[PDB]
Amino acid sequence: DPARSVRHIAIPAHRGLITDRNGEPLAVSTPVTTLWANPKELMTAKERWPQLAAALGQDTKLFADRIEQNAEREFIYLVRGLTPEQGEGVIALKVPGVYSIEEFRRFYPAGEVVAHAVGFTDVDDRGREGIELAFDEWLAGVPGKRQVLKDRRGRVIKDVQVTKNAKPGKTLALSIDLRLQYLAHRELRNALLENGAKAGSLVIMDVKTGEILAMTNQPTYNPNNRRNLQPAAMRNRAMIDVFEPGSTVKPFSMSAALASGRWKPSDIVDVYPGTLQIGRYTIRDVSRNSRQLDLTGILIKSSNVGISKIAFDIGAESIYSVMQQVGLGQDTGLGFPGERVGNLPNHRKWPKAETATLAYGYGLSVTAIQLAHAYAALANDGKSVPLSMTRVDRVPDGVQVISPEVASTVQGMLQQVVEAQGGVFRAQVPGYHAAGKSGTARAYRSLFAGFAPATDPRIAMVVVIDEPSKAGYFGGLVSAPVFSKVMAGALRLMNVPPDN
Ligand SMILES: *C(=O)[C@](C)(CC(=C)O)NC(=O)OC(C)(C)C
Repeated sequence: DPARSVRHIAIPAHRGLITDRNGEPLAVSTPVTTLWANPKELMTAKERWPQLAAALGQDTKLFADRIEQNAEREFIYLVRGLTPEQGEGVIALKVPGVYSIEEFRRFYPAGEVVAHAVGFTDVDDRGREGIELAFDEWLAGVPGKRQVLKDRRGRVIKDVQVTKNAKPGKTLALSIDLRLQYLAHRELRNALLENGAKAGSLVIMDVKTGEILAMTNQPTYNPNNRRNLQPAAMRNRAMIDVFEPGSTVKPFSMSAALASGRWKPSDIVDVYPGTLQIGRYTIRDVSRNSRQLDLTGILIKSSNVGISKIAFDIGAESIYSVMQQVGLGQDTGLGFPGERVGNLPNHRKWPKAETATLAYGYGLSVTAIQLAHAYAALANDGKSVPLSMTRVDRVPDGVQVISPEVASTVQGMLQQVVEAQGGVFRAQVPGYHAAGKSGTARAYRSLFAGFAPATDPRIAMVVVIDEPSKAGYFGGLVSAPVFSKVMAGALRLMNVPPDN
């Protein structure tokens, strides 16, 4: 057993600050006090152990058994993450082999409000979830190195040389606007309990820059106190969970129709008697007191029969292509942990049943992020700007995925869906023209997807509410009023001029 030893040891680096887009702190590394011990030294001072046990709130017997069972080790933790006062209280006992060191611990000042986006670090300040993990290399910095001389008990007797200084991690500014994030968090929360709903997500996106301005989910958790949390509570559902978008994808079906050369908005479809058999299967409308509807009316009344007949005429392939081009069932490139691509199925032959289901948004699966990104492209005159979770100063070129005229026509139809008699009037945003589409999917999921202001769009938004429990479960009743409140608040905070 050696009389001395020499060891190159790590100098930990200070982890980078995560901020919102305006520099509001979301994740900050602050010094906590850690007490550790060298048992080989403790073993020389047993009369001090009970005083030490007491100061640590430990039973004297269990503490003594712990030191005895570790008699051959040079390192154990006593307690991690005290205040300096708490440290100095123990250090005042002057117990041999007991030492304090300051180490960095993440604090999350907004806690539950941004937990799913920001994620968290382990006790070693390593990014283990969300942005903390996705940008770990950026935030972590580079540990330094130094050479210590240790005596026969592994006690540090000299600092010989520093070979490398630590390099701190880098500041990261998210795209999130904490002001919009708090507004969404609170409104989605108020909505959940108003409808006795299980779970929900809300996404707000900048249609010009591709930036995620808000991303909230219920349920949530306090990342500063992760003791006894539900595993459900930690899911970033907006990126992690996939659902059938139902009627919210009808604007893409319609984009394919207006692009085909075969359809204009004042064209007519006969949807009487509100059902359509195709062999074994029957397509069914919620409301079944219509015969002739124009394409705008097909959206206002959300007629499954109407969108299905259009889809038969233009063919599923045209609709599939629009949905693929606006990013449905495609990688976002965000690289967020557990992030889902979902499923936009393909066929060589599209039979009539698959053709109809695709057109009204059954048999495909998307994330809330994806559905928001598609509404952003439609709102941005058919140009998709690539998605960002980080502040965008230099906006990359977007890709024209829907012709500008077709996008402009579908925008106007979606404004009528909100503004017209029989429309989703609860989605109306006071002072503004707004546009979007309600959806309901299967126990129900309640959807609203929209953008505003209609005259020069700035913001796309998706509200998803899981299993509302009141007699009203339609997207137009459950999700639309949340869209209204949050869209109103977000446009005021962003100083967007009233267009109505
Ligand atoms: C759209 O979401 C559709 C396809 C039509 C609509 C009500 O907006 N959803 C639908 O038909 O929902 C149920 C009634 C659950 C089938």
